[PDB]
Amino acid sequence: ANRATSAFLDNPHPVGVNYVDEGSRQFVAVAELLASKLIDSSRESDESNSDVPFVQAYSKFADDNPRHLRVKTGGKMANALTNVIRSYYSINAPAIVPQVEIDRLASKATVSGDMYNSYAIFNSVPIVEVLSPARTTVSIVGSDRADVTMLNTGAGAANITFNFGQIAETVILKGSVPFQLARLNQPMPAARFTYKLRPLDGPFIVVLPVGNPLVISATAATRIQVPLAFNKALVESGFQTAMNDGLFDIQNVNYYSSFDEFIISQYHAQDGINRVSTCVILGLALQAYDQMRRALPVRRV
Amino acid sequence: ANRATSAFLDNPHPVGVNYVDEGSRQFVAVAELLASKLIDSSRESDESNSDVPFVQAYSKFADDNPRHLRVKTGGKMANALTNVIRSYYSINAPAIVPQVEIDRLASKATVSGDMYNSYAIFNSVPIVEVLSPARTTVSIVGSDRADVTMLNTGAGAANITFNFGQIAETVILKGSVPFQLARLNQPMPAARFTYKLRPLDGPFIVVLPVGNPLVISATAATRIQVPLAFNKALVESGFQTAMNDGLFDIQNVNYYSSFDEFIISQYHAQDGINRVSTCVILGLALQAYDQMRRALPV
Amino acid sequence: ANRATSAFLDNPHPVGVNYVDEGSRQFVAVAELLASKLIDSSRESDESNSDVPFVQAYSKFADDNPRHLRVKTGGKMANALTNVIRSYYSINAPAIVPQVEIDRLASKATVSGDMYNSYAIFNSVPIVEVLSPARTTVSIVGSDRADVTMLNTGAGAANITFNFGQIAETVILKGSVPFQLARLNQPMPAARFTYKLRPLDGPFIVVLPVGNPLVISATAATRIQVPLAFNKALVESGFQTAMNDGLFDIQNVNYYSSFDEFIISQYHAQDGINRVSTCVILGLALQAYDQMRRALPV
Amino acid sequence: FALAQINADDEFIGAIDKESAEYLDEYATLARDISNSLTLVKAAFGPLER
Amino acid sequence: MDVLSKGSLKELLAHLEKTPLEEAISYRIGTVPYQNVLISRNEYYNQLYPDTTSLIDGVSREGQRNVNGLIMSIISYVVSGSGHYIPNIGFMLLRRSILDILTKHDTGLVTNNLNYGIIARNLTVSKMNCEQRKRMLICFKLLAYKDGNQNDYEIYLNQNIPLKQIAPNFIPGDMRTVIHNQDQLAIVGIPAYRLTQSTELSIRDDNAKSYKLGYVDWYNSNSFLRERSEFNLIRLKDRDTKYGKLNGW
Amino acid sequence: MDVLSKGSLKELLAHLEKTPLEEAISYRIGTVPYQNVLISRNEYYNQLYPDTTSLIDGVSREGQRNVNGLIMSIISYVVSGSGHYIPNIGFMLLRRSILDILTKHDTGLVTNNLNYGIIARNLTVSKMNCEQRKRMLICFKLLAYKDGNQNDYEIYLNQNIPLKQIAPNFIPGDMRTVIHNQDQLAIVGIPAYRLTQSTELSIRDDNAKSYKLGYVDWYNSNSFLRERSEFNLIRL
Repeated sequence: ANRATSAFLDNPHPVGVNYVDEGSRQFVAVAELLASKLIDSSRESDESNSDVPFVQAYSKFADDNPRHLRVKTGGKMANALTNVIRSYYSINAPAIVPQVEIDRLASKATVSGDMYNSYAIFNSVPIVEVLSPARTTVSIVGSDRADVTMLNTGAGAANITFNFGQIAETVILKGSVPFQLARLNQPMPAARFTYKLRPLDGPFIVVLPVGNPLVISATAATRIQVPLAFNKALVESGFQTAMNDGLFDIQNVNYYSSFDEFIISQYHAQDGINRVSTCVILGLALQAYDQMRRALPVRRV
Repeated sequence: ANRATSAFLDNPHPVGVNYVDEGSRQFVAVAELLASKLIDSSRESDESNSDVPFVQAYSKFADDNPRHLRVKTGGKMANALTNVIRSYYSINAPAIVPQVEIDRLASKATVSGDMYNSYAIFNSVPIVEVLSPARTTVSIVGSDRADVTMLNTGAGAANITFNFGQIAETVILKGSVPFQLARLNQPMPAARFTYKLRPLDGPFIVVLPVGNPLVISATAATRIQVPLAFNKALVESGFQTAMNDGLFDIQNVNYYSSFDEFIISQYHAQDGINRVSTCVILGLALQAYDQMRRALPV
Repeated sequence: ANRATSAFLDNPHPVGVNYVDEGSRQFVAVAELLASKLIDSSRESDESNSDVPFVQAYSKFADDNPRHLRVKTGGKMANALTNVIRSYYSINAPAIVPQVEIDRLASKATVSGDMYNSYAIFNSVPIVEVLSPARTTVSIVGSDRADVTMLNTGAGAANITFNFGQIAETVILKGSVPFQLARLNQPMPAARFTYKLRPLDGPFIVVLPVGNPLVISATAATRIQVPLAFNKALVESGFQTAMNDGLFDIQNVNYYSSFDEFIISQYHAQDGINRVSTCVILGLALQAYDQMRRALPV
Repeated sequence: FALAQINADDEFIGAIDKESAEYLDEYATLARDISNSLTLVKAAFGPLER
Repeated sequence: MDVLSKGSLKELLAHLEKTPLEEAISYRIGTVPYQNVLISRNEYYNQLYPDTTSLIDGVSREGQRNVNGLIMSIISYVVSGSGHYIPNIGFMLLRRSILDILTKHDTGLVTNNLNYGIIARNLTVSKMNCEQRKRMLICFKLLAYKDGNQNDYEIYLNQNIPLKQIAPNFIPGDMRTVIHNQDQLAIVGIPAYRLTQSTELSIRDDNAKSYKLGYVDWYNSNSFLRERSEFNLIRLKDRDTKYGKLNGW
Repeated sequence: MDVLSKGSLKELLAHLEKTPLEEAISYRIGTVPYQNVLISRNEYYNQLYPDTTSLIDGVSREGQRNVNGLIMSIISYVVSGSGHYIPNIGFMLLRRSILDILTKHDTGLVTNNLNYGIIARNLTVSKMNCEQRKRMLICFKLLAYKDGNQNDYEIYLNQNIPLKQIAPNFIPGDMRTVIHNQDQLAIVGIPAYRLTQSTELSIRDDNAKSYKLGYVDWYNSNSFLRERSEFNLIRL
């Protein structure tokens, strides 16, 4: 009867369909590589007590030698990168970057826009639906570690069906007390604390005894193809920086607590294979954004 | 009415007021730089089957050659680094290390003591107060992810007031079931799963219907100016080690699970901007402490 | 409910989207620099008895030598400056001047057209709306100093809502007799003559006692980024000259008493940020127009 | 084919090239002279008419 | 970029002869033409910068499939350097030159019902500069002569006084008029003023500066053609000659 | 500047012998201490920066005319380079040097019945660094030994363990302890390399930095300017 679902999986907004070609991917890859040099040069400048390494690196990134009074922000490369990031997030984004600028910026470094060289593990738990009987209450909280608290007020033991989707590879389940769980139309095993499940096996049935509530903690692992320069720590920081600076405030879009929740949510949708490819490019662009903004701080408190 | 507040935001103890000048900040930056070279040299020593790289690195850090019979404490720099960490945590710490020692250790390397050339994001959720009417029970659990559980036993729907402070930049607010939330003196919108909010634009009201409890998860991000060499992975490891080593065992102080909880709690004091700079310098010292202690365990 | 607004804030007309590139901005800055030297040449003509300083400066400005036969107009630079001003005011005005001519005129001097290296203070008072109950009468008069006259004829006291917009930095309120103003959902303060408000905080409630009329005088200050060569006195004089000369005579536009009212009215549009940049360039051009037309009147 | 080798070893004292450093410096003296001469001629002769 | 660098009418008309219609089409999805958007301009403001998208831009935009859209995409190519997205045009049209589309009856396009006022509003004319407006009037004149609606061209010019003054003076069928023209139609070129690498606020202005800075790099690249230094290396067809004539005309 | 530059117990005590009490006190009214204020630090933040005014800020503050006010003014001069405003002290006490006020019975001042805990609280001992703490304890020991209150000095040190660790090692009556003392008490001094001309957040930190930066210029250009005024005059 009752149906419960994860909050972050509901209504994934469409992603952009622009700047997804070979030349555009080279522009994103070049930006990440040159932004990395910007951070490294700034550290070296501090150690050597000379601004030459930073001035030299900023000249490659921004194609200009800065003046003292004018604030340093990155120039055309920063402008193009910031607007392209907006275009990836939603369809409604203006997408106002010319192709001449993209081609010129992609020619700064000899790098390849390969977004399928390696993989990464994304630990967000997808709970598509949890179907429960009438006298039982189910609440789902959390995304990185989902805690499903279920209480059986009914007279007899109830069966609750778990649907974790088909994208995730491994889901590990732990409970406050040992509990019974098995696949659809299969014998119930002995009560155990921990289960390791393949989400493709099928809907899973859990037995809820009458009495104290049972809380099941869930953890998932999904593998998504990403470039070899992908760094999850830098991507998350860039995602927060972009959200705070107001680059994602577009009409009719969904806001996610992490890039982990964003990429998994788009995966768990129709044409999700194509959506993930765009989201991966957005991830590397966000990684470039974080490195570039940390080396060139503008906001003051 | 009932008031609920975050545990980590209650009674932030005063931080130390010493070793925050330019000379002392250069000492901390030098300590981090030399500690990083110590870790790198040990790795190079293992790879090349020679102790020459480690001897040079330890000689610069400790001003003495390593010896097989003696123990590798780290020298006077290790003692000074431990003492400044104690003074940073609380104002009741002794703060014994003299200035002539601080200046002599800052002259080992040439690094600026700038602590405002970059920024870092701290994902701690400040919930200053959650005002609740009678018959409604509100519980706040967690700091990195704050889960607020509310249920009403009354006949009608209740209004719950949320205050997230004036420091956090954005707060993303996710509920177990769709719920309505709006600012003061604003129409209530249709129920929806997620909300993005700026804590600055006044308190927020959430309509709580009668029935099953509503659990709402909060996530916040705050930008604080930090040095370029800041590393949250290293700082958090150093925070745990210093707490394990008793560097923070001073009377009339509070304790925190992680460094981000410490920096947000001190930010939310009566005048929190005073303590942020001192807390930031403490973070860089803990990063140096973590690298040095891993190379030279005791 | 009666709603009263400032007269100058209504229906801002679209501004021109031309001559805002780097080359055109350098042309306006060159015109300001060369018109300044033209005025100074008159004084340098008085220290001696010759007209060589004026002839020298006119040739630089107009690309032609002055002649006693005809009235000194200004040459190609005068026509370009006049037409560019018209294109700034309204989008219906044609962009007559070619870009090749502007590029040629921009090479006369080596100035850089950076229009965001300074700021200016603008004293127009934005009153978006004043909402009053049925029995009360409210009249708003003036732009530089807003005199709001309110009379209460009902039995009880009335609450009047003031909305000063979200652009002005500070607003100072002075009343004929002491009055009470508090922000929404805040307790009323005691009666005072002077209130200092930040418009971003929220709408303000004013208590109107029954009896003699109460008049409130408002003064506002707004900071807008302007070029360093900006001279507010010179800009205002040029605006009056351009209005008198008929440079602004074009269908479907709004007319303003001063450049203070013009820039604030544009800033308070739906997308007023993009209008302010064009308005500032118009002010610099108007500053050059004032200096040039005073030296060479037609 | 006949590519000569340029040593340029004795020119550098450590990482400093004395001759290049000294040659760049005399341009600062030239810059001072240019401004000094230009202003003195302008004051002595004023506007020029032909 | 190459089209925007053409200064004379002879150079522009020669370029439209060589260039096939496919360069006017973009093949990229773009976005909706007229829409109020918030863009990021961090060099000037922290707050997002409001702007309105338009057809005359350096980026692809969605265009109508009819003959009206095809004409508009040609004009947008000439005045802005980038065309529109018109899906599934036949290969016969795409291989034809731009000049053939505007001035020949062999193509199957029917343009007799074209309204010049509607097109001028869609390709926003209040936003164009003087050189862009002159290029548009060249395209309108070529369409009028092919269609026989030369009177409709004149009535349109009489309704707009500034356009009549700056209207290029040539006969679309006589080459002698083209050679005599002294009009300058170069949107991009070598700048006499100092041109920096800073960004601009409006989408049109920022996009135009990208083309301006790109041309300077293209000017100093090896692809640029220096007549005074390599004139003997040029093919006889592409060498500058006084007797060069367009096909027909 | 001269007092903060002394780096030894011998030099500090010698300086206090040659310095009249007029230099310790100031004739500027200043402001009342212990006030929560907002100051401007545009180097770092756009918003105003909170701080609390204290007696060791380095800026003259109003003080009472009792014995405690005079002692607090002297200690502030030693640790911050500037004293407080005590109205109409009198010519009799102004001519006396600082050490005689601290360690002599001929000044006519009753310095007994002095509470070191109250004085330390008023001087914000929790905010001063090791060198400033050391200098404050030196003044306390001189006052205690002159009035025969060595027990009260020891009681104060026992209650404050952090101050007991860094207590000075000299005995006021013995000269051998003064000469062999190895304490470092130099707040300011000529530094190797240089220090950036940048502001600091705290009132104490910024004022202390202003003393360090100006010490180098004061060191080179003080002899002639002082001599011009000193010539043709009689010392107090």
